[PDB]
Amino acid sequence: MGKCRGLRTARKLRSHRRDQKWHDKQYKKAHLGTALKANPFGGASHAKGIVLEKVGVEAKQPNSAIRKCVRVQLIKNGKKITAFVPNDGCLNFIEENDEVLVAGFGRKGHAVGDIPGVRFKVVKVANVSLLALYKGKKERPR
Amino acid sequence: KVHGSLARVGKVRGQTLKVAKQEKKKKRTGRAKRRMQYNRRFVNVVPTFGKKKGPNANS
Amino acid sequence: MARGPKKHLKRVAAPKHWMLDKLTSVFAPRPSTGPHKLRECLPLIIFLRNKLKYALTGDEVKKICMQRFIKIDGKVRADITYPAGFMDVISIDKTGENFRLIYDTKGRFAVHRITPEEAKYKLCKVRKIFVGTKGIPHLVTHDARTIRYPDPLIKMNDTIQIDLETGKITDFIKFDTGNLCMVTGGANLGRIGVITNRERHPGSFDVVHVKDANGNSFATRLSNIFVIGKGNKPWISLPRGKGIRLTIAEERDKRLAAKQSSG
Amino acid sequence: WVCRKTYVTPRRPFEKSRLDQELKLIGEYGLRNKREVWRVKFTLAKIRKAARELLTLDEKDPRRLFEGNALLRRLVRIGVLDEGKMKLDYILGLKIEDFLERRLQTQVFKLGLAKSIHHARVLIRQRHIRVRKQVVNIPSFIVRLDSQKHIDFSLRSPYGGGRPGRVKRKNAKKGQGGAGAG
Amino acid sequence: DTVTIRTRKFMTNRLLQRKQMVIDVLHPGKATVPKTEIQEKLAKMYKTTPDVIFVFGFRTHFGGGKTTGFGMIYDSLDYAKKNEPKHRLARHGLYEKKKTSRKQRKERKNRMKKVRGTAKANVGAG
RNA sequence: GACGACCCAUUCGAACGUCUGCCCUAUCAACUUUCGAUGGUAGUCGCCGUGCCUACCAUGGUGACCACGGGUGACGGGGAAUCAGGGUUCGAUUCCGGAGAGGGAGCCUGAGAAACGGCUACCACAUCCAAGGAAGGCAGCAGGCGCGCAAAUUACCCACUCCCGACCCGGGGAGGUAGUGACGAAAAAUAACAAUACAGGACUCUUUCGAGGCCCUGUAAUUGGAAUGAGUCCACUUUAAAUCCUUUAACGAGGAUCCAUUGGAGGGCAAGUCUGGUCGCAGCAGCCGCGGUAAUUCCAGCUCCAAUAGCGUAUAUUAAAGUUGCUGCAGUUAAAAAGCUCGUAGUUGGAUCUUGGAGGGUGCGCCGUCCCCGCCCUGCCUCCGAAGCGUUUACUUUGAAAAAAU
Repeated sequence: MGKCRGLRTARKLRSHRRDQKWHDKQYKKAHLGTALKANPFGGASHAKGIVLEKVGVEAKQPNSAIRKCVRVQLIKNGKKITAFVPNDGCLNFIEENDEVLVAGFGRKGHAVGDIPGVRFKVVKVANVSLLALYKGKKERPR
Repeated sequence: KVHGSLARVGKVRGQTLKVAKQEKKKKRTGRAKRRMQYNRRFVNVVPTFGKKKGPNANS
Repeated sequence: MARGPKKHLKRVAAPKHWMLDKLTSVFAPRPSTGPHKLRECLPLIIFLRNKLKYALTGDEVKKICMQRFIKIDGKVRADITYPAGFMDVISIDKTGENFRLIYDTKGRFAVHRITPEEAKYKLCKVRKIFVGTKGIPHLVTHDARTIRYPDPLIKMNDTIQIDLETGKITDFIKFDTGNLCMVTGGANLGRIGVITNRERHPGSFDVVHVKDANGNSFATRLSNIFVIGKGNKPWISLPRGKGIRLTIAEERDKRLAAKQSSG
Repeated sequence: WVCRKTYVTPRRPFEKSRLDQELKLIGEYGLRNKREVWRVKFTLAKIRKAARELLTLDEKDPRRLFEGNALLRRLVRIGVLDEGKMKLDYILGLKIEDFLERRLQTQVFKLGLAKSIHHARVLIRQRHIRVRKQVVNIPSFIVRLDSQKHIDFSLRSPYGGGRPGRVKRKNAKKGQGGAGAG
Repeated sequence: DTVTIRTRKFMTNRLLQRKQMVIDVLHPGKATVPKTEIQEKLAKMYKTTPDVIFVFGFRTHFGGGKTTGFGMIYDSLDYAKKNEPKHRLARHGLYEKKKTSRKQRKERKNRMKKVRGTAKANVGAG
């Protein structure tokens, strides 16, 4: 029970807990403010940038495909980031020097699937929603 | 390690022969539709002890 | 803040016992400076238009007051937010009504009509008793009235029948075991009762064990006890209820029994 | 400006057994949606929790006495609850139908004046039903006990009297303009 | 269809020269009623006459055939004209008065501020 | 019938003073004073207490019970969210207390200000000019730029609620009022009832065939009568005046509508042992995994499911998570008992000092059943009250004192 049991010993128990909390990764991340300091997105949920170039990335085994992302300079902190472009032929819709709204995978910062070193996805261009673009609700305005 | 191509981007979407919309019916407003569900599911819906059956079956 | 006296009251930060609603506006009246402390008072406006229903607007309350319609303790008061309080009289003449501001057993200034006499006099609790300037002595009552030359028996916490036209104490009651009492603050605010005991603390804080006409016992701080006469013999009107205090069950038992049948 | 939610969804989402149960409730009870049921599963859980707390308290305990009796009396006014119940030991052993049974909709069926939990809801939502001086359009209502008798069609909706119907009245003048004259 | 005007919760209020009460208007089955019809109709129950029975509030209830409001009837037409909200007297053919609408006037005053005392000067400028 | 003054108290306060409770950090362990650090003593100062300041004179005060130093997606609290219980996290933001009005510093007035819708300098910014001059501060209300993931009218009114002034009367971007407004929360429309017509099942009758039959659901066939606001609109209400709501004459439901959506249907996971197309391609896929020619995962339809005027997606954080474990973890081998012992702080500490009978609550039909109480089979002394008065506590118990909103 690895832990005193004296009526007094609040301070030891209280503090021993403070000492071990660190190992928790979610906890440490939060106390070290990692999201502000390391992360490309601010510690925000979405982030907008300009498209530098279009990449065809080489999906990891045992899968085999060309992935199709763009490389993006985030306006907020000039950070360089590669982001996936989802659905069929949607690259089509984003051009070099584009602008785009990027969002996390939903993986907690950890890349997704077979898609290697890509941690973000495009959501908007034409300020304009790949979904609405892919469907043809709305266009590549211009 | 990337080199490669995209020539083929969007090959199936563009090769998938479009289909009409056809049409037909409206399905029903809120609670009424719930009612049709409950009668089709449960009243309907008598069931047999056929060892079961299905919702989106063909033959 | 921080350079001077507040002039507004955010409603909601007003005292509950006025029972102003939550919606309506942002600000409550906020008592003028006067004879009663701001928490412990009842701005006329609340009386005229919040309890008595004579007024609707605040614009109306004012229109009433400027007539001179209303006197507090005998001497027309013309301020919307005048701070009236416990033992105050309030007399609307061309309407013939005399009311004494004295508590509910809820702890709410009660609407309590009194006779056309009585309206003459009020009972004040002595707060301090003083040798003023030139060697004269004075007493100071709760309601902030200073009377010189009082009679030498009168001591802090005693109460005192003031005339009212004239000022003038026209007797007194000592604070002694067995006197009738009115509770003017705290959990027990509104309960009336005899005494029993004063527990005394040096440094600070004297408690008064009170027993009611039902052998219900309770304590409050001496600060909260007001003497109003001799057991079974109040020196003023008491409101309906004789400051009794009944359990929420007893309260329910009375509410359903007195009506939907019982006349 | 204070507000609160009135319903709660179930921890979990796909438990055939629960889904069927809810569907039978919608059907019997001319309900509209799962929320319609969820709202009641929620209403009930709070009542039961209110009950359970009380039942752990000492009997005679001013707090237990004063609030227990009140919860009961409230639960009885609406007919939801009955006397032997009408103590806390019985609310603990209670259920959703008991509430669901008191809504309008099912009553307008329950005395002929609808012949369907169906008909009932469209009747209610269409203004042909007063609870004695008052139209009530809330198929969602909750009919109090000594209020059971005052439910009836309204003073003017046609049944309830009053001309015919913006569509019946159309039909009267439908046999009027042509077949009468030119 | 007959109506019926019913005056609930009465107060004789001398210190504002008027009897103040709720107005409960049944209209069984249509809706409604005019403010003018209401004051006419009340005028004849309190032995007072129209021009002393102001009437206000009002919201027909739910579903039809009733409307609850509020009324006042004044003991001196003088007493009304003085205890009176002004907007109330304006509403019926006895009170009306000047508008603006307000920022033109504030602008005038702020123009006047620039000018030393005199200000009447600023009046001729507005 | 139209305010001053002196001094005292009062009221609203103010300014300081008590304790007790605060985040992370030791890759911060000694700190604080010759430009007072801690104390004496006296004065000057202040509304006043006080090293506030200054002289002289001491050499103090603080720390492993975390000081000092540093950091900070720290204004503090009432509160909020997450519900076994324990807990876990947030709190700028409708109230309270504190702080600031471009950055810094100073000051006038006045009872109250170290004020910026006062002033003054510098410092940073910007503006007018006939170039010498001159005038300015939206973290007020609107609005605009920049910023970004992200946030509304350059609208009406002092009538409500209150405030201020010489004031009933004036003035209030306080505040109300409308406009924008799927933060989010409540109510819950887009169609109900027969009939034929049929499709059907428990019931009965019959040896069977067969027939009847109640409960009805669909599903068409159209019927058939039976309906209501969503829109629209005399009138009226609302209110300062309007709007909308809540009110209604005249209109407004046969479907091709007055036309409901958004995700899913291989497993977890609710729902295609589909049809066309492709053939590890495009794509799908949080995870496991699908697709390399009969693809129930794709791409489309068809069909079906789920939540439904809402639903998907991303993200902080919480629940789940007994994966931070007080309650309530694991450590022989899975991630983890220091090579061993001494040892201060800290924690932790043996036994032993006083021993039925009835009163009151709620069930069951005058009887009793089952708690609770002083008892049977313990403050001394001073000399009833008062007072002396406590051996210290922690603890626990009973009171008061305990902001409203929540």
